Amino acid sequence: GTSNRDWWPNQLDLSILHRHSSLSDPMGKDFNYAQAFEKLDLAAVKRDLHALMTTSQDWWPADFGHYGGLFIRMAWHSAGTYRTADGRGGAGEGQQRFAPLNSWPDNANLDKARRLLWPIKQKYGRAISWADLLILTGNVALESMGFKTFGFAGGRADTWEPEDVYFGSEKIWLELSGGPNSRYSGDRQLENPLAAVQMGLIYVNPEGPDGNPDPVAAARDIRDTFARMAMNDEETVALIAGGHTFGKTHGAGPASNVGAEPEAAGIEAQGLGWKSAYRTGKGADAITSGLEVTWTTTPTQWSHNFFENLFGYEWELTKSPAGAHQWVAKGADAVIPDAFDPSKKHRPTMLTTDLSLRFDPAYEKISRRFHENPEQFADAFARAWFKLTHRDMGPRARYLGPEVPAEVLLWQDPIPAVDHPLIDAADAAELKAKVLASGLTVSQLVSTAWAAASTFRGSDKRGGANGARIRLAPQKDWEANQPEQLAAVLETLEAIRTAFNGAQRGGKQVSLADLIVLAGCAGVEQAAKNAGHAVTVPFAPGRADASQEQTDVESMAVLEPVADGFRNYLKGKYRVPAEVLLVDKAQLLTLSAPEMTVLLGGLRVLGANVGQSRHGVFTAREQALTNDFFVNLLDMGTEWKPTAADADVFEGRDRATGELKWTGTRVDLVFGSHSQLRALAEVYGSADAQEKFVRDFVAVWNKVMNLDRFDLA
Amino acid sequence: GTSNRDWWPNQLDLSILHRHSSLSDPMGKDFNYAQAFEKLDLAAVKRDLHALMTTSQDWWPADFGHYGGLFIRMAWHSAGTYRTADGRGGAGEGQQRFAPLNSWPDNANLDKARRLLWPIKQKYGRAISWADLLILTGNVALESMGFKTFGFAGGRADTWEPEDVYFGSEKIWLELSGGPNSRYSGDRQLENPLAAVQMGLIYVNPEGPDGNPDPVAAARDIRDTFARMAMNDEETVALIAGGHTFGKTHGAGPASNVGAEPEAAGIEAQGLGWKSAYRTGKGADAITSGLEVTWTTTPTQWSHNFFENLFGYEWELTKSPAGAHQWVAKGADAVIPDAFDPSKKHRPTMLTTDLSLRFDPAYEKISRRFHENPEQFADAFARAWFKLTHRDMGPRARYLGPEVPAEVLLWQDPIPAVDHPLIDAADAAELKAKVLASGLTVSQLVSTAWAAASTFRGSDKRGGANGARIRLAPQKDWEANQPEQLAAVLETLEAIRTAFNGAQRGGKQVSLADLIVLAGCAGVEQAAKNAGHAVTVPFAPGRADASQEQTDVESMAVLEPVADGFRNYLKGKYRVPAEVLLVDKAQLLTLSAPEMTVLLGGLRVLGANVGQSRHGVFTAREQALTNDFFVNLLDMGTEWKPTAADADVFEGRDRATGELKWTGTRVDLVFGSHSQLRALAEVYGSADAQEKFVRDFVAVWNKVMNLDRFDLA
Ligand code: HEM
Ligand code: HEM
Ligand code: NA
Ligand code: NA
Repeated sequence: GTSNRDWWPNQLDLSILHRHSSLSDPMGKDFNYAQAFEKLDLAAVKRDLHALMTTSQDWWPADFGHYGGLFIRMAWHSAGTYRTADGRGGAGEGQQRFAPLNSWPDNANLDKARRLLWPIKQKYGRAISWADLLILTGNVALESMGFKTFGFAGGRADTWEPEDVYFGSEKIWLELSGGPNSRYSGDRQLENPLAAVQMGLIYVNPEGPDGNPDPVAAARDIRDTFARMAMNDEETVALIAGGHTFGKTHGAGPASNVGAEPEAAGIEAQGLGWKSAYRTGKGADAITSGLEVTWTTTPTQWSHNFFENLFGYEWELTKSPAGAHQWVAKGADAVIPDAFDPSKKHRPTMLTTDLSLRFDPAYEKISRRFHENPEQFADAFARAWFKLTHRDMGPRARYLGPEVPAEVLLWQDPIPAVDHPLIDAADAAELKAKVLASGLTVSQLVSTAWAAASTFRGSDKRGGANGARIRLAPQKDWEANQPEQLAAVLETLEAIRTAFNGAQRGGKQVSLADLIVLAGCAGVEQAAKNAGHAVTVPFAPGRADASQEQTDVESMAVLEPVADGFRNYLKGKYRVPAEVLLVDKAQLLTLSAPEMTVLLGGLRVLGANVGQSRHGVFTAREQALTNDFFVNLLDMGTEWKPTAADADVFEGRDRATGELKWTGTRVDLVFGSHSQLRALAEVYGSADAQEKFVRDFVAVWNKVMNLDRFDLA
Repeated sequence: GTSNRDWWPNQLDLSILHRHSSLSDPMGKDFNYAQAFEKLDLAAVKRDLHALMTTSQDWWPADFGHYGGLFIRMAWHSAGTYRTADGRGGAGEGQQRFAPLNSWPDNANLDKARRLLWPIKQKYGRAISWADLLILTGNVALESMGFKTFGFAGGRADTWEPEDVYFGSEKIWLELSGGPNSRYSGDRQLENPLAAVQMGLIYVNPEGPDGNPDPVAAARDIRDTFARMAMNDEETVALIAGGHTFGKTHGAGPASNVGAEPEAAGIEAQGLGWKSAYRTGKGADAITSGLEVTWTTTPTQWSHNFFENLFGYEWELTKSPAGAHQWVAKGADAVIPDAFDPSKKHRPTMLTTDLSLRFDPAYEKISRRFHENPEQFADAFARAWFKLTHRDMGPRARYLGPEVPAEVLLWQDPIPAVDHPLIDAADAAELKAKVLASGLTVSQLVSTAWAAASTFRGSDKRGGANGARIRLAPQKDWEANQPEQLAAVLETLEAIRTAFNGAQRGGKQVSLADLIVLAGCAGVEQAAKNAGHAVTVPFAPGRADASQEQTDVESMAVLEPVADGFRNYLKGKYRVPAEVLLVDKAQLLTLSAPEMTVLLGGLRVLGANVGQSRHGVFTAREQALTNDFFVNLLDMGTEWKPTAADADVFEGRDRATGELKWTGTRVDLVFGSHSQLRALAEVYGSADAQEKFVRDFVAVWNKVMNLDRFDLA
């Protein structure tokens, strides 16, 4: 059946904005996962998980009689899809159970792991999500095998369809670099937002870069991809050596024995895949990666044997029984147990990427320190495992249950507790009057609150106006934020704040974070007034102001908007057309297509464009809240053509006279071109739509101002 | 960006069940189109339309100073996508304005027609939908040019994204038959559910079959395609000759001058397409089809000049200026006016498909009668134009406004008015108890109500339990409906109904249509009781019973379920896998994926399967409403394999012992295979889900019972 995608493969896809509708969700519209989890008997779940560890099923027998290693890998792959560039991937939505991740080569036989968990899932039902369960199982595997974890939070609600994520353009699984859709260019530069070296891998190739078994060059890939997953050298060493303290890899015969991945398997396979024709196809005969490595002398117990082995032997390149490059210890005795036959032992072995931890000079120093100070290794791995598994959960206010660590960690972008009375409605009215009397314009107030709030992204729940980080490095310096204008606004707001706070008794005080948002609201109110309309913009206080020391500057860089169509801003020239970037941004903001439409048309007329560009400002009453953008965009009296100087800027001329009326970008004009966007624009550009426009604009404005407000949610 | 569709192109697509979410809809949740339309000043809209007809715009100048022909073609194409096989297409959702239809070759330059209507759309806003306005505009065109229409109903609510429709498997626009994705097989047999001869055409090729200019062979294609749009020979002749009384075709130069269709055009084209490099690119120079024919001496006035010309001349094969086959009148004078140059006239011309109306012997008889009796032609055309434009609107209860024709037409599947008091809640309780006391079983009651209600399809809003047509030909004899069992159930219900109605005073009576549904409700309540759960199933009375004489048996054929996975039924063997047919059925029933899942699992355990097949009946307490289907399907203790006899039937055996536990079809096992459906099955197969399962099953049951209840809308 030929589809619109087939006929017009490069047309914009809006369906990403209408994912996760109430239609596809089996739960009632009022289901609240947090409330269900809070009633879960977490202790009981953990007891059942402990029991499961050594309850081997014949259809996928447990290595060494303990599923712990398999489950640690499962949990680490759940979390390991995360990219700091967009916040997408990670463990937080349980996406390992849907396409494409359920069938990525690097997730081979994790289908078995998840199936082993169905009886527990079934038993506890909606009170524990798959997403939480995959991580909790990892934790319990560690604890069962003697490693004390740093903690655990619940609260990852399940999702019910695949996430729309760009994982790369290759059309061949595991394609090596330099192909027609290469994710690499130049001196091994990985394209943003990707954080893996090949299509269908979690981070790097365990044989080495493009299969070349060089630990030194593999280290480079490890460092780059782990950095793109928010991990530094210490965390990376701790995680790799920590993980590979447990379990084994599987490569007992040739890979050609392994059949279809789960999404390709027959219906009789009932959601499992990679059925293997090699011997028994499982257990002692398992084939997963094609490597056959067991790292330690006690693969089911926490030990310090990983670094003892790494440093205590010299290593020789060899091949697994499937033909994959791996390393064996020169001159070693057979000291490593077999997973199934107590009569068999094996020499120590390592992956190319394990050797990276010794042969990369920077890793070597950390690895040696961990070898010499095993308590440092244990603590670092515990902290890194918690970060790995929680990095996409967002503010600590979302963390649920009795095992949440009290310690506040920098990567959580912490916000101080509020310890004082909040401003009330009378106060908010007084502050808005003061803001409007200061001389700050509608454009300034709306621009600043937009800049503050629109850093949020729902993918990892980072960003937003809480914290007033717009006043700190690096947000205060971002070009999209108009640093000089922003400075002048914040100076004026801080003076208002100081005078208000100085007049209070009790401990009542307003945060700058709140005032920035309230001042935005006043701008929108004033804009509606300018247009002859009474309007009320909702405002909820309770934001607090974070410090610079609570704000990791390098982590914050990934939130910089290098494209924000809502301010008609593009920092540079990208391969991806700007209207595609607009929809991407709308998706991060959690906006539907109607919300995106209404919001952008209003921001244009309120003066939110970077640099006060006239592009898309289709009104003769700037700073008045009207539906002018839509009415003028859709006027057939105007003809549009790209400029000679710049094909991405368009001029709108009177069709009869040739007179220039407007200019616009791709982001502006897509609303008059895309057949679904234009249908939305028509609703807002109709003669009966002014009040609808205002009300819908206020609603979406408020939505954006509240995106990070999990203290209320 | 590589997508799941790329990796696994043959996997089932559920996204067709989650269209039309509240996310994509710009109107509020409470918007009611009928409420808006009923307050429209329809007379004012018509006056504006009338003025438009002769108000030429320079960007698309009106032929003969009158846009009437253009708008008639627009409205005919809006309606002309309709297929009776599945009810998809038609004018009822205004899909002409979205992909792919907005960019089909046969819809070339209707983008201009719709753009001409934006000022009126804009003026009246939400009170008239695009869907309604396209049809109204065609009516006003006809009226303005002296043709009396049969009437008009409003009430087609706008939609906001493209409909999922299979329009064929060709990968090239207009591909001639016999290609690798040919829609023809055998002796020119067009594949169901298609109703056009080439990809991107409305019905047939105006040059002749695959371009061969033979009117006799063209007539075969006309008859076949029009029949597949629910039009018989008289209607077809009336419509083609009626339409081609007006306006002209456009083929003033070569088609290579014409550029990208709208979905492929540049952003600056602002939603229009087919920009032409030929001379002025419009008006006298227009190119649309490539044909250049003007049918009558007064293209802007109703006349009987089409048949005067068709029969008064002999015709010679010639070529348009674009090189298309068309026909000119031998020996004729220049009597046809030019569209722009009042000093030029032209000889009469015809399409190959126009000549079909004279050279096909059956058409010729009707054409001659219309020629000799043009009042008969006008009436037939009026009636057919109404049918064409309303055929997908559903029951007459949906028809809005002051111009609805009072005459009830057989094709409307009419339901008699109710002229008596309805049964109340107590009455319904009495009747449910009487039904259960009769000895009718849960299986009989559920199966019967399912059979009655589940003929509905939301594509054209035909079918459903209203009418009690299950008791009439042909429904009573459909194999899916188990004719002998059905007869015994209906006999028993009719005796209940007789006794109840005989005992009433005051005119109160219950219809059989209502009692069939109420009886099914009693079955579902009893099944819940059998499971240890007391529930009340909602029931709304007010259905009426239609007669055989009010039922077109030939038209009702297309509603026969030849695949109904909800009864594990497949009438024959199809190319399309049965699970794809299940999702198609769910889409026609308007079900989400969760709704489909719940409904199927409950039906299985209630005994709804045709023939009492055990396939999918994964319970040892049949006729109790439990979640056994899901618990048992998802039990990893059971292993599934296709049978030797039939690859589409699977045995489920104990994994340890080999003992046979169950059998199932593809429809059953897809819920344990597809990763999204399995995630749904898990929710309902969880230990906490009994109450949820019952409640959601009752809800979706009631939804299905009420699908055709537009009297309650
Ligand atoms: C450079 C980074 C990494 C690479 C290249 C890598 C590679 C692999 C490979 C190829 C396997 C074998 C899969 C199989 O055949 O069954 C594996 C196993 C495993 N990995 Fe890693 N890994 C990495 C990082 C990590 C991290 C960060 C963790 C956890 C903190 C982890 C924990 C494990 C565990 C526990 C197993 C054993 C699975 C079992 O016993 O079934 N790995 N890894
Ligand atoms: C066998 C069925 C039919 C064939 C093959 C056919 C073919 C065509 C073609 C090729 C055009 C020219 C498009 C262009 O170049 O502008 C056209 C125009 C038109 N058709 Fe038909 N048609 C059919 C049936 C009908 C029906 C059922 C109606 C309405 C009842 C209709 C009304 C019109 C009108 C009014 C025009 C003139 C458009 C104008 O003035 O711009 N057609 N037809
Ligand atoms: Na994420
Ligand atoms: Na339809």
